[PDB]
Amino acid sequence: GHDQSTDVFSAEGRVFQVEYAGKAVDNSSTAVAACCKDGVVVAVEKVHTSRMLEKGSNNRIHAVDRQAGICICGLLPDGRAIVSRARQEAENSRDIFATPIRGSVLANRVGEFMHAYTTHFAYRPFGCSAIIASYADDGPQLFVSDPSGTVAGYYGVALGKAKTVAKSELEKLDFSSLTCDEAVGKLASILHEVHDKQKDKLYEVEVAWVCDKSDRKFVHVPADMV
Amino acid sequence: TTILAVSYNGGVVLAADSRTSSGTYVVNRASNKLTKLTKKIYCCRSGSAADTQALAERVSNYLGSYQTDIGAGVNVATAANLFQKMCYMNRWNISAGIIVAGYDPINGGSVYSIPSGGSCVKLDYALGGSGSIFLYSFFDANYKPGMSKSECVAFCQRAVAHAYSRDGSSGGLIRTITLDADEPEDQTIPWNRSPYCMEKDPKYVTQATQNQPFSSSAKITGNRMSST
Repeated sequence: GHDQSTDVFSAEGRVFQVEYAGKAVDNSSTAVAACCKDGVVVAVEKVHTSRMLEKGSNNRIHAVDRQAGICICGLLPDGRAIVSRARQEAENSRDIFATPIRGSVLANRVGEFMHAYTTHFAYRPFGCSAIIASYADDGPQLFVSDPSGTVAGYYGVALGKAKTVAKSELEKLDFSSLTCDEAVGKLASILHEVHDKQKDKLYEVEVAWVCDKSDRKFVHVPADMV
Repeated sequence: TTILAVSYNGGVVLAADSRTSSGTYVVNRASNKLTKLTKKIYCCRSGSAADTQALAERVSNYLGSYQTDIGAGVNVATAANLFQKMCYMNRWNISAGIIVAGYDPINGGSVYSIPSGGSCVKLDYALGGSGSIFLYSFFDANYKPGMSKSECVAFCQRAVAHAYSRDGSSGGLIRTITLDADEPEDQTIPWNRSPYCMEKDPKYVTQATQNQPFSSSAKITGNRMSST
């Protein structure tokens, strides 16, 4: 009975319903992201169940503002809830403060929102990690908010089922030197290596960036660079 | 309306803009608010055109009678005094700022302000009209007395231009007349040779930055001028 509600600590001060939501994210399709000096690139492997989807279906990458986006990893519907909240924060920043939301701020807001659903018996934690990619006045930034609401900045990041491998491949990259052009290639390449073929037979790799070439607008990358 | 008058050594300049407005529409964009009372004595009229035209016509009439009767020139004080009387007798029923200014040989050039209550005050210069509120600082700051005729004309033109560049109720031409021992010189500066306007001041050429384009930064660039 220690593990049925997120309002409860176990005897070791764990919150199991959060660890469990965590597992939802780890059993999900893989995402990676890299924060360069010219921008952020985020890529994610969409696993279809049907051969008959439209290309575009179940986008896991959403813009949240002109300069920021969120790639979701885990339960896509839960993520669209976060994406909606991120968008409300971004709008608020523009409407009240007349400034684009800084990325650290956006990720904090996202984290606070996710964390809130780990405190109260009536809601459950979200089953998704959000990767936030911003390029506002704070510069290129890449955060991840996990279901606990813990938020961390990264140079590069990998989530989902192939996360342990994808991290090994992301460690081979030189983040000080790497550019958004190169990264679209590398990050996509990485998701092709770590994809398991005999399990998940149907897959595209969705990529998005926000960078100096995109006029610091967060956008899917044209499907010529992939 | 912007009317003003200024003394110089030996005479006066009167100046005015030319606009008569029914609130926010201009019914007359070439009114003459410098109204002759005698040869060398003029008023500038502000307030109700009707009222001020009626008084000026009345005073000019009285003063012509009076000049024919005493067989000599009229003093500006007499003209101001009459104007004051009439303005004060009718103070409740008229809207009327007057300036009476002119030249007479005994007292040189004089200027009298007769504002709405019917006070009459003898000054070095006088301002009247809705536009005058804009010139007080301009005079305080930029008017030095002892100017020549020609300097004084140019200064009054500038002063009117400044006023009517900010008063919505003044505008159009700038009419001036000088009044001294010599013949009256009237002048009319058309708006397009106005010695000042905001539409040609270089410090009002850059547009305020109100319509910023949607950006990823707080850095302000400019107005969005094109859709692309």
